[PDB]
Amino acid sequence: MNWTGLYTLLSGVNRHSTAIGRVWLSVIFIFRIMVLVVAAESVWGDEKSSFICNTLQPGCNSVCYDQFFPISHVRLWSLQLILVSTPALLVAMHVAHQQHIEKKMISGTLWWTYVISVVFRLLFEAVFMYVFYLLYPGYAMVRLVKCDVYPCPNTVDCFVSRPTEKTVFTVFMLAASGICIILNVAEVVYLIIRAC
Amino acid sequence: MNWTGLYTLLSGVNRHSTAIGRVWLSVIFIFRIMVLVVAAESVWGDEKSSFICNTLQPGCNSVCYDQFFPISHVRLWSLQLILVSTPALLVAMHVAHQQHIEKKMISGTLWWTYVISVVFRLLFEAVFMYVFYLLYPGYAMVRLVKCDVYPCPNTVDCFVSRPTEKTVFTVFMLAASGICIILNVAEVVYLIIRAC
Ligand SMILES: CC(C)CCC[C@@H](C)[C@H]1CC[C@H]2[C@@H]3CC=C4C[C@@H](O)CC[C@]4(C)[C@H]3CC[C@]12C
Ligand SMILES: CC(C)CCC[C@@H](C)[C@H]1CC[C@H]2[C@@H]3CC=C4C[C@@H](O)CC[C@]4(C)[C@H]3CC[C@]12C
Repeated sequence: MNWTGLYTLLSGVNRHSTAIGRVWLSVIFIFRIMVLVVAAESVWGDEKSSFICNTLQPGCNSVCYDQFFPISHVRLWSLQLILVSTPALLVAMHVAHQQHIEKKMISGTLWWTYVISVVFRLLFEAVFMYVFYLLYPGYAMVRLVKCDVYPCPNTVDCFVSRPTEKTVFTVFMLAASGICIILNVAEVVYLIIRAC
Repeated sequence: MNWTGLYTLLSGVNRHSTAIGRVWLSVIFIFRIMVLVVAAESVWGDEKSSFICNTLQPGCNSVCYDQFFPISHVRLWSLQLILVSTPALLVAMHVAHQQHIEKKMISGTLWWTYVISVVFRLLFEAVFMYVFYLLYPGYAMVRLVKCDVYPCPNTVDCFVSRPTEKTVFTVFMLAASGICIILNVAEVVYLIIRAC
């Protein structure tokens, strides 16, 4: 777990990444993973089991939970991290492949593919930010929700588990994601400026 | 409870009633009352409380019982006895009123009103027989019924209490009612024949 080994691993052995991309982006990425790990099973572990509705209708609990939580926040963030990390993984594999072929026997190609990688990383961050806004308007969760989907008769009151703690972690993850967007834009601008 | 007192009470102090109307009709009427008394609270006492359906839907028990038993057999027979007994009560009151006014101070009127009374008694018997057939086709009740009325989901199985015992008493009451119809027709025919 040598510091130089961890730095080499996270940097992806890329010769075009700048200081921000090799230090700040990696740290914020680690921060999001650690927050997600400590908050996934602990806070969102009983999201559905503890979800109850004030009714005697069989199946109203499950249908109301599905109505109000089409996809859990933890899974949404997990997908966001995987999708955001994919272009970095592709660049690392491409660099390793180039090292392999040159050992068996370019700089502009590496520069261009890195820039495209950062652009796609920024694009994925923006898309997931918009999707999160679309599914869950606002940032705070409420204790009581009004559910009227079939088979629930009329409108029933359903209660969410730990809405305040989930709100706190939602703010943390959203703030970290916003910082990643800002750093990605700065990285793109810095690369373009240095290219001239 | 002197026998002559009971006979005078049941006959209605009528001078036109024949032997069948004063003996057989009264006995069958007493028979129906006694059968109804012993079978009302004992057999049909738990008709709704013991009625259960194989479902978790709240309210499906009550709605299914109402669907399959719009009116209980005991109440239907109770109404039949009251309605059948009404023309006899009217004739008895009219006879008493005539006695009252003559004491204060006709035979054809008494004869005609008695004949009309028997005709209406026969008519009420026939109507209730038809209504019983209309609400409960056949004579035997079944242990299991298929109920699909709202709010019950799809079709549910509901179970009736004491369907065999209720079937036995249904046959008894129906047979007694049929005998009353036959005796009433015989009474009308005999009166018409004797009138000539
Ligand atoms: C600058 C930032 C974005 C760098 C992010 C680096 C991420 C994308 C890289 C760094 C090291 C990578 C890991 C290296 C090895 C493995 C083992 C493999 O069997 C599963 C994937 C897994 C666990 C990789 C997941 C992606 C990973 C964590
Ligand atoms: C030949 C057949 C049909 C005769 C039938 C006689 C029936 C209709 C008559 C005979 C005596 C009557 C009862 C005489 C007195 C009373 C008391 C009153 O406060 C309520 C009704 C009640 C209880 C009457 C109900 C009707 C009754 C039972």
